[PDB]
Amino acid sequence: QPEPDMITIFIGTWNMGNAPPPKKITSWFLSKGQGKTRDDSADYIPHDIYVIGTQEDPLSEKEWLEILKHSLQEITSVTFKTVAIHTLWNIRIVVLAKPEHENRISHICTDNVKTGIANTLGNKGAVGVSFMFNGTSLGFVNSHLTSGSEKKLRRNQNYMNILRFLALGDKKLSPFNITHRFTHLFWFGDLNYRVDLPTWEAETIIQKIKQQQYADLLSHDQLLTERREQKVFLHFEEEEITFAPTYRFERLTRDKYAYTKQKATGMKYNLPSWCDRVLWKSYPLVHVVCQSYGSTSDIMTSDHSPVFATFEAGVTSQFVSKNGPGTVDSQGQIEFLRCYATLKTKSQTKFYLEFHSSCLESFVKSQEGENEEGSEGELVVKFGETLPKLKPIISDPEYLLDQHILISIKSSDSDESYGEGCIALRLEATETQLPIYTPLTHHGELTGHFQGEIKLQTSQ
Ligand SMILES: C[C@H]1CN(S(C)(=O)=O)CC[C@H]1N
Repeated sequence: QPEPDMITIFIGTWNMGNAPPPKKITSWFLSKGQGKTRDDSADYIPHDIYVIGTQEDPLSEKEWLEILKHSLQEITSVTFKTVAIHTLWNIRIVVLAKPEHENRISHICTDNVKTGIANTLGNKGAVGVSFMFNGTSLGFVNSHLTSGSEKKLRRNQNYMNILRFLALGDKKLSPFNITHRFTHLFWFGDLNYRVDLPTWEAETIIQKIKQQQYADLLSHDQLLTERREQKVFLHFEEEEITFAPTYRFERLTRDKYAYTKQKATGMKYNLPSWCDRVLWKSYPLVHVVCQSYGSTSDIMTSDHSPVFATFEAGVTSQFVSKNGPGTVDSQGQIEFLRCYATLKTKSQTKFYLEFHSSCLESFVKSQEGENEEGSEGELVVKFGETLPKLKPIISDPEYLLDQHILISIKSSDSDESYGEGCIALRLEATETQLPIYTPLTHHGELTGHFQGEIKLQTSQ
């Protein structure tokens, strides 16, 4: 039985509105309804992994697990294995996988983050799951962010708290937050970003939705506009939205948006909005293709419609050679030429680099770089030709070209990371000087750049 080089992953997000689901929810898992939907000819083909995010979930874990497994069994005739389930208040994540994957999946981690302080601590936050699938690290975040049209800044703050404090993936990757720890990171939930149009335009918005004319609505979607101004979800992707706003519906129909202010809403309008979203971030030059992104039309127990997204994701095998793992392979090396970091920091301390990768036996610390002034104020940290020669555990190009090097630039004074980025070894050539580049971030915000040249030697 050969190891896969591709798997398909189903991501679902549903705010259930504290109501039990209807007896049939198979349309969700089949990516049927509005938007980018899945071909009928694929209906019996199981996804490799199903990741289900719920918000305002009134069910026990046991109750929801039985509905999800019986749903997938009716679709596929496959009895899925429970990889992980984690609940914070009414925010839940379930990960199910095909039984054939049980011994491909390891290093399962779960965590949660509670967002806000006092007033604002008690029901919003995030749950997450990570694991290895063969040689590929996968992370999944289900977040329920702050509600209300006038709280997009709060949502952006909730995002930064979640990516700073959610403890998933390889704890040895100590300078790196969840936005650098995974081959593929999927972040989804009731993110609660709204279509920011005047309240007096509610009926105009509804008109536009009935005409399936989303263009003038999406131009005011707070997640797209905040992303465009680099306020949130920097270096994440989202598929184009071609489905109607998923909030706020009258229950038991999809014929009516319930937008008017009510005691029950705290006297807030809920203009139709794309609250319910799926985004991802994969390492540079790894295959990831969105194959569906849409909403169901036939699940109406909640004031939200379920959202589905499906992805092709590149995966690698658990590589064994005669040499590594458990030693180096003298035939492999990674060299760096003409390298420099450009940092936004106003501070003047010395900096060194750390290189982290599962292709190394352990992380490597460089010598301090030489600080110079950029022509536009910037701090430029020059490494020239001084960076170490990295010794990968396996030299086979079929392994080494699929790997990545995480970089942290750390202060010599404090040993705190000022920026994190990632470099793909999927080079156009080996034994050849090639440009490399990554942006650097810290707490998910842009803090600088790293650029230079790489020279990769493999056993070929
Ligand atoms: C960075 C993405 C998404 N953005 S966006 C919606 O402005 O943030 C446009 C260009 C794309 N490469």
